[PDB]
Amino acid sequence: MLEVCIIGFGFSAIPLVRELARTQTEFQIISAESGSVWDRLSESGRLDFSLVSSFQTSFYSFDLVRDYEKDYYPTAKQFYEMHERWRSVYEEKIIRDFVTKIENFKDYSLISTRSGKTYEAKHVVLATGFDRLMNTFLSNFDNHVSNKTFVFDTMGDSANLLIAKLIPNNNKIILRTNGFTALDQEVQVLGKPFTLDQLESPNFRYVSSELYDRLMMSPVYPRTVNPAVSYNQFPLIRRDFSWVDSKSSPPNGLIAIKYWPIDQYYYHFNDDLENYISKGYLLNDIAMWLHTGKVILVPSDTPINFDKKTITYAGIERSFHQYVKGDAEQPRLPTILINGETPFEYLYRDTFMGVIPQRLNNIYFLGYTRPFTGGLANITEMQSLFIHKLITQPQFHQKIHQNLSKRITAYNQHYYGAAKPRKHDHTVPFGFYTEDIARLIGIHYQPNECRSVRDLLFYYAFPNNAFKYRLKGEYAVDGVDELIQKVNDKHDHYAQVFVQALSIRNMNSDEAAEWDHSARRFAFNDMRHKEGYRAFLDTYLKAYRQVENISVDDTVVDEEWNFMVKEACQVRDKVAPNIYSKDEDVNKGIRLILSILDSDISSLPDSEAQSIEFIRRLLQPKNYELLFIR
Ligand SMILES: Cc1cc2nc3c(=O)[nH]c(=O)nc-3n(C[C@H](O)[C@H](O)[C@H](O)COP(=O)(O)OP(=O)(O)OC[C@H]3O[C@@H](n4cnc5c(N)ncnc54)[C@H](O)[C@@H]3O)c2cc1C
Ligand SMILES: N[C@@H](Cc1c[nH]c2ccccc12)C(=O)O
Ligand SMILES: N[C@@H](Cc1c[nH]c2ccccc12)C(=O)O
Repeated sequence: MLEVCIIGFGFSAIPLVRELARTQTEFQIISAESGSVWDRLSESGRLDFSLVSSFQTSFYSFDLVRDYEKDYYPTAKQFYEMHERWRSVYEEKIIRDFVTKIENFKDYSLISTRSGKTYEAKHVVLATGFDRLMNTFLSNFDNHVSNKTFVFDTMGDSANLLIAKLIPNNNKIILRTNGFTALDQEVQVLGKPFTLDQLESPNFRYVSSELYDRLMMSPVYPRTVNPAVSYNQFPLIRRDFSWVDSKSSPPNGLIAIKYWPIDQYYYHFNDDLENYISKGYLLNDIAMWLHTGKVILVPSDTPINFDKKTITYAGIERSFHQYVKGDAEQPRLPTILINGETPFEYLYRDTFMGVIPQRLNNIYFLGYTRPFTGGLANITEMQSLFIHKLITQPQFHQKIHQNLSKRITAYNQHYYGAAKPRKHDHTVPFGFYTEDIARLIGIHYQPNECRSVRDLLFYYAFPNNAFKYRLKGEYAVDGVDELIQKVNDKHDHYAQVFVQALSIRNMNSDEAAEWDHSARRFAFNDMRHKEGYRAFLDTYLKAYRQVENISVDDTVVDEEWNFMVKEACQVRDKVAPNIYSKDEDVNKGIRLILSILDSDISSLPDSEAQSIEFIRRLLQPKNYELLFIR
């Protein structure tokens, strides 16, 4: 009887296959001849874009230990080349066929295929990814479209990439949406670049709910009155968050687009622009699009005629070339039959950690948990360890399964509360999920085992990337010691992030929101850093057109668009003329922290002074309990 069948092999399955090979666990992979969207994109020469996620969060530990030198955003080409390199390693273990049906029995499954070949396996892992409406726009994308009006009903990373590609052809862009959360993918800390995933310090949730809520939520929830922030200048960007019924923030189910702010884009790419564009570094600054009117927001119920293909806004009846109905992702699951008869019904919340379904025996889901920020790699690497342990260690399998239903209820209570299921329930803060799995497996760190201030920075401020949990113990990867060292040396041991928590520990939510926006450049959607880059934008558009052999007349003036922008930007044309604690507090804080790096915590003196009380309390956080684990 085959011990393990893995169904689907692209990106998610890679770390699990690595661990099964290491422990010489008998396994077979079944994966479609057709491959993935990355194959559609490769074949048709449209791997001409870049990830919305950092190298550190997007490649697996066992690659980073070799290949990490600096933080950067990988290209689509680099991500695909890495899939292909791992496929080549394991191709002999891959049967090229398509699973049509799985019949699940008490201790095995029967797997049916398009060819007709059937397989029996004790343990079955699904790593088949998602179907996505929007993939055709990307894979079949036509750039000879010019001066046309596009209407999007949803903002997501796919819409943002499409928009990035349309705008340089003077395509006009209308978003008819119920608001969206956009976040600069790279930010300044005292004029050094940090990818946003570097600044989440998620284990601060263990100090308290309320404290972590203040570290994180002012850029998302409409909390500051600062007229510089995109959600004040363009309030149609705001959302109905009335659904949120959890003290865990950011909540499970929050999705965000990560985008290049034009100032950071300029800093990286100004000096070899055309070459950086051809590599896939595309300017996708939605905030700059709103600023410049290249995109407009209209209310969610701005009526439109689908027969005449018209949107009417103010007094112009705008004909549109295309309505984009907005991305929805659904797992590519074959039919699964409970005791080989009753269709399994898939729902994220009814699975433990997005991995273990109820009423199935020895079936696991790998790659169906989506990270709020950072790459999928963080999520699938930890899921792969979790699955590997469940398959290979009956003691662990029994420990998790014995109370599976209670664990799932306690997880759902903690992260969703009373909210009804939503299509984005599968979206999680990466540094809660990785930590959650680490504590289930037992490869977590204990806060009480911190000895020095250096140790508290590593526990609380060092990002919860999967490789954090592969330094020592059961899943240790060779070279993680040197990788952690490089990362720490290049980011001042995450002292800046740590002193953010020190600065706001005494503030209420309104005070922390004001302080967040008191910077010369606050982290996200700072509309003061847009006007200065108008000339660079024109250089960018001409560089984009040069790389993609486009010609269009800006001497040709779409006078109708110019008119609808005015109407859309009315709140902005009032709010912006009304336009630095954080910078100074962080500057002072870092100096203090970097000065006591190697000081013993437990022995730090009594009697700032209460910032020492606080630092000593970090050995005994009071919100450490997670009832789906204990
Ligand atoms: C446009 C785009 C951009 C993305 N950008 C990023 C990014 O910036 N950062 C990031 O971290 N992630 C990104 N992702 C998400 C994620 O990394 C990809 O979706 C990735 O391909 C997921 O890998 P996977 O292995 O889960 O699924 P896939 O890569 O889709 O591989 C699954 C494989 O299973 C096969 N298969 C499916 N069903 C069956 C079956 N029944 N039988 C046999 N074989 C089957 C498929 O043919 C496929 O080859 C992006 C996704 C898309 C679409
Ligand atoms: N804590 C950092 C970074 C940050 C806040 N909210 C976020 C949401 C997602 C990612 C990063 C962040 C800050 O206050 O600026
Ligand atoms: N185009 C993809 C992007 C994506 C999916 N999952 C991700 C995880 C991390 C980063 C990007 C993604 C989508 O939004 O459907």
